[PDB]
Amino acid sequence: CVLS
Amino acid sequence: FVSLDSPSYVLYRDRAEWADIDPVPQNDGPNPVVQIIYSDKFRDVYDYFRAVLQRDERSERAFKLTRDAIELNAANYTVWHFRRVLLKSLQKDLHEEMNYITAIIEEQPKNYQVWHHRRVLVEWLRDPSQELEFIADILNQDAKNYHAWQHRQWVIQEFKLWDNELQYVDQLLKEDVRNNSVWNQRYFVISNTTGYNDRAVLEREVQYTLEMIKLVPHNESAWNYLKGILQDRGLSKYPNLLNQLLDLQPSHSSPYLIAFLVDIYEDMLENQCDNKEDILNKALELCEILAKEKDTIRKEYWRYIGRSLQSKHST
Amino acid sequence: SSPVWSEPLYSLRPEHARERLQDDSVETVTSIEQAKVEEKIQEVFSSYKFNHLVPRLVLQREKHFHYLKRGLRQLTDAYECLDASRPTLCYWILHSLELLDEPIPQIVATDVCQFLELCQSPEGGFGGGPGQYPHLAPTYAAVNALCIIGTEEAYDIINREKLLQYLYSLKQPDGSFLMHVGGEVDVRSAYCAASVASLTNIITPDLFEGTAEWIARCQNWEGGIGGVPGMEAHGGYTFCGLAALVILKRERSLNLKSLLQWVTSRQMRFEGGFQGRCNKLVDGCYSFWQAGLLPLLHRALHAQGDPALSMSHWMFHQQALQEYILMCCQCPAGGLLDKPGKSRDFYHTCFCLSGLSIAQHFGSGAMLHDVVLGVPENALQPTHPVYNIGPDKVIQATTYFLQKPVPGFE
Ligand SMILES: OC[C@H]1O[C@@](CO)(O[C@H]2O[C@H](CO)[C@@H](O)[C@H](O)[C@H]2O)[C@@H](O)[C@@H]1O
Ligand SMILES: *C/C=C(\C)CC/C=C(\C)CC/C=C(\C)CCC=C(C)C
Ligand SMILES: [Zn+2]
Repeated sequence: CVLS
Repeated sequence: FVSLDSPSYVLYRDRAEWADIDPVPQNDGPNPVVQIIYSDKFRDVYDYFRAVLQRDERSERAFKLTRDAIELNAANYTVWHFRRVLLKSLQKDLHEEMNYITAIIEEQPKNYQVWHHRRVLVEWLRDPSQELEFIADILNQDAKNYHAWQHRQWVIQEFKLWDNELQYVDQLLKEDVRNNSVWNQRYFVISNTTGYNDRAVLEREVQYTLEMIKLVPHNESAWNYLKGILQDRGLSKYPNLLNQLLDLQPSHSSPYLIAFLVDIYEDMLENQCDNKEDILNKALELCEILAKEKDTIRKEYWRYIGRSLQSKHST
Repeated sequence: SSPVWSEPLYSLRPEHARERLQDDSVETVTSIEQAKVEEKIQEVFSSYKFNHLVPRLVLQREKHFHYLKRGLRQLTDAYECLDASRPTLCYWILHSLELLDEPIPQIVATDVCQFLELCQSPEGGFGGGPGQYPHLAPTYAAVNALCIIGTEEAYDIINREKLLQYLYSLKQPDGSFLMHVGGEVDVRSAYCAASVASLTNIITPDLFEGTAEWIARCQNWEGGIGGVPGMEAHGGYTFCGLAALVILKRERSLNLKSLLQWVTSRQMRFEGGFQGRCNKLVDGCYSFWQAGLLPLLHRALHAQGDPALSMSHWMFHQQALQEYILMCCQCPAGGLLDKPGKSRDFYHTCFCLSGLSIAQHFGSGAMLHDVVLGVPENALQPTHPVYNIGPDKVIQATTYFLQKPVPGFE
C-alpha cells in the first residue's frame, strides 16, 4: 500500500 | 559493478576512488522525530549521495552510486531525479537503462518512481517496441497492478497501439472474468476506437456482457460494465433490456439484478414514462427489498433512493 | 431491550451468513482470494460471540497510544522504505494521537516543528527528509502536521511565498499538477495542491485554472475516479478528486449520482469494511478513503438542496464499518492494520482510526448524531472530511492564514  | 549484497561489496567510506570527497551526514537536528535507525550500509550510501548532490557532481562514479541508493530505497524520488540528470549529462546508453528499469520494475512493481522513470525513457527514445510485452509480463504476475495498467494505457494512446488490445482484453477476461481492471481496459479500448455510438458495436457489447452475466451471475464487474455503457444515453432507452432482466429475476434475483431494475425505473420516471404511478410503486417496492433483505449493507443508500424517487415523481 | 453489558452486532446476526460469497461455481483467482479472507473474518467475528452473550467492543486506546508515542520519536530500519516520507510519518502518527485525543507535549511539538523546518526546501514545499527535493506528498503531510500542532510557531514555519511559487512550478496547462519537479502526474497532486493552498491562504485565480475540468475527466464509467483519465475507479484517487473539487467548490463538475452508487457499492456485504476497487479485497485503510467520500457527497448534495438527504446518517453502513475496524483491524500489541494476518504500520493505524471517527460521527447543519459502537470510551475525536485533521484545527489554521495576504497578489 504505497501512497507515494 | 558490485551490488549491496555481493560478498565483495565495500562501503563508500572505504573506497579509495571516493576518498577525495567528504561525506555529508543528514542533519536531523538535536532532538530527532521519526528518526529511522538506518543500517550502516544504508547511511553510508546516503551520506555519499548527499555529497555528490550537494556538489552537483555529474560523474560516472555518482551515476553508479544512485544505483545503490535506489536498491536501498527505490521510493526516494530525489535520487531518481538526479539519476536522470546524469543519464543526460553523461549521454548514457538509454537502451542499457531500459534493461535496468525493466529489472527494477520486476522487483518492485508497485512503486511510483520506477514506472515514471520507464515512461521518461520511452519518451526520450520515442521507442515503445518493448512496452506491451513487458507490461504483459508484469500483469502475468499481478493481473491488477494499477501502475501497470496505467502505463499500458499511456503507451497505447501515445503511440497509437490499439490494434491488438481488444484481443488482449478477451484473453485476460477468459483467465479471470472478475478482473475489474480488464473490464475497464475494455471500455478504454472501445471508447477510443470504434466508440459506442455505432449501434452494432453497442449490441455486440451488450450481448457479450449479458452472456458473461449468465455464466457468473454474481460477478459485479459485468453488471457494472453493462450499466456503464448504457447509462449516458439513459437506461430507460433500452426497453428490451428491462424485459429480458425481468424474465431472469425469478431465477436470478441477485442484488445486482434488482438494483439494475431500480436503476432502469429511475431513468424511466425521469423521462415521462407511461404508467408513472405503477413504475414508481415497483421501484419503491424494490428499494425496500434491497434495504431490508437483499442488500442491507446499503440500507441507507436505498432508503435515500426511495425518498429521492418520492420527492421527484409523486404528484 | 438488552442489558448494558451486551450489545448485538450486525456481523453476528444469523442472517449475516447469507452475505458470504456466491461464486456461481465458477472459480477464478478473484473469488478464491475473496473466499479465503471471508473464511478468516468469519472466524474472527465468531470469537466475539458467546451464544446470546455479546460483550461490548473495545478500541485498545492505550496500546495504540504507546505504539504511536514510540514511533513519533524513533523507528526501526524496517522503515527504511519510508525515508523519503518522514513528514508523512509525522502526519500519520500525530493525526492518530489527535484522533485518540492524546495530548502532544510542548517539547515534542517544538521538535516536530524544527524537523519539518529542516525538510522545507528553499524553492518552497517540503521534501521526504532533510535535503530532499520538495514533493506534494510530504508537503501535504507537513502542512497538516503543522496545523494539527496549531501553534503560531508551527504556522510560521511555512514559507508561504515560496510554497505558492512551488505550486506554480508544478502546474501543467491541462489543469493537472506534477507530484514533484520532473515527476509523475495523477489526481493525488490536485488534492495535495488544493489542500495546502486553501489552508495557508495562497490561492490565486489562475493557480487552479483547468484543474476541476481535469479531475472530472478522471471520473469513469464505473462512477468513481481514477488516477488519470481512463484509469480504473479507485478509492484513494476518488477521495483525492472529490475533496479537491470540494475545495475548489466545483463538485458539480462530476456525476454525483454515479459516484455515490459506486462508493456505496464498495462496502463489503460480509466484511463490513471497504475494498479499494470493485472485485478486490477488503482493507482497513479504505475505511477512510472510501467512507470519507460519503460526508463529502452529503455536503455536496445538501448544498444543492437535496430534499431526500438523511439528517442523521451517512449513506453507508456506519455500524458495519465500526465492527470491521474494531474486531478485525486491531493489533493486540497496539496499532491498526489492513486485515487479519497483516502486520501493523502507522499508515493503517492513521487511516483505520480516521474511518472509525467518520463512522461514529454525523454532522450536517445544526444536526449532530453520534453512533459509537461498544464501550463509550471508543469515541474518537471528529475529523474534517476534506483535510482529515481536527475540524477545530482546520478552522484555527484557515482563520490564522486568512489574516495574511496571498503572496505577491491582490
Ligand atoms: O460515471 C459516468 C459519468 O462520468 C463522466 C465524467 O463526470 O464521464 C466518464 O464516464 C463516461 C461513461 O459513462 C465516459 O465516456 C467518459 O470518458 C468518463 O470521463 C460523465 O460524462 C458521466 O455521466
Ligand atoms: C493499499 C493502499 C494503497 C494501494 C494506496 C491507495 C491510496 C492512495 C493512492 C491515496 C493517495 C493520497 C495522497 C497522495 C494524498 C495524501 C498524502 C498523505 C497522507 C501524505
Ligand atoms: Zn491498505
